[PDB]
Amino acid sequence: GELTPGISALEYYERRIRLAETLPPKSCVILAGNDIQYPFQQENDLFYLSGWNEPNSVMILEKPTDSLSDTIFHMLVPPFRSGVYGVQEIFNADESASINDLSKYLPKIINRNEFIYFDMLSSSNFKHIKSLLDNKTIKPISKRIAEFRKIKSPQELRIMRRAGQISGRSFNQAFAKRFRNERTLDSFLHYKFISGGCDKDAYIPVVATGSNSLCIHYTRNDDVMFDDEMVLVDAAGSLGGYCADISRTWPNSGKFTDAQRDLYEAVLNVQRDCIKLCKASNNYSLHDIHEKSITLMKQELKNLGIDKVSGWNVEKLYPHYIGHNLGLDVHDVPKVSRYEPLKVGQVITIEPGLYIPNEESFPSYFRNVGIRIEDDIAIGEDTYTNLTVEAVKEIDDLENVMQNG
Amino acid sequence: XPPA
Ligand SMILES: [Mn+2]
Ligand SMILES: [Mn+2]
Repeated sequence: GELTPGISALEYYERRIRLAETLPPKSCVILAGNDIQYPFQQENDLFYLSGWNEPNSVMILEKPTDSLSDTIFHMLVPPFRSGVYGVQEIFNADESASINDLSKYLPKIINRNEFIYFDMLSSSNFKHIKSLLDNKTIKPISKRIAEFRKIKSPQELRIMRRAGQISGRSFNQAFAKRFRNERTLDSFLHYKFISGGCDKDAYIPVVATGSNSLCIHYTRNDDVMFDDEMVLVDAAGSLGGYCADISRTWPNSGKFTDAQRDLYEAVLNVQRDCIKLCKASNNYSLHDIHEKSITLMKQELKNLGIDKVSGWNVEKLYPHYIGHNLGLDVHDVPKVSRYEPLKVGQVITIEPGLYIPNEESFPSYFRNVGIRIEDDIAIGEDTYTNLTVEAVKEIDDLENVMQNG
Repeated sequence: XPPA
């Protein structure tokens, strides 16, 4: 009885009611979808409110009076296709018509309203509607929708957990094998995601062995893997539209050396401490957490005795942010404030790292090594929930799977 | 991964 994987048709209806509760009388909202360029990717604001996944379409939501029972939901679609009778019987549209009638259907709606919500600042239907609007007021709408998307419902949390569980078990199966080229490890993880139950990849992945791990945007993934190096991998799957995101690092030989042990433990110490902070009663913000992660890393660098190198402060050995919001997009809702306290229902990542250069000022057993560890965390009232907990990361658990399986 |  679901409409899309994990979401029922009743929740989609309740999302439209909540937005209408913030609009004045005589308003209409207009949203245009994407076109085929390639596997299709819908415009995510229109998908959040309807679940429709066909190209060349327009959605309109209208509020005639001050009562919530007079709302009207329109859809214009191409004539496998669902059709005019299917978009009402399955997707629950109040009115519908063919997309070829846009030049006569839309003007009748605009003329009888006072407020028009449209993002004036590329789809084919978008360029058409914008050309029409260049005693009424035009207003933006995209930022206002993002304040709803950042708080996940109990059903939304359950489908994100299933995608994180499938990706995490695939990592465990790769730990117990040996690979000699970056391309073989790449094609293995992709097949396990799909046969496990996911739809597709969530993003373009990283498979970087040896010195390749110093490039944050390395993507070629076609090099030979030596017996003396470690490898850094960043990849995950997606299901029903919702994304996951994971990072792990482990040695190619199957046993940690002494120098490899000391660097890995410094990164894992910071991550564990920051995850414990993710409680809504503490009143922390996302930027507060980033500031505390810088203070914790420089104490770890002092214990290693590598904190007084001329020209290499902490911002150059750890040169990126601590995390981001996660949802229908990988970098979800980037226009909300980083400086307000975190609320019950958000999902954020935690991913610190370290990267040592090839300079004589450092010990020879530390040059050209990079490490990163990342998980997905949901915020609760007086606790939290780790959505990717199946994938092991402790040193004793890692060596046990690599040697015994 | 990382935003900035
Ligand atoms: Mn990542
Ligand atoms: Mn990430």
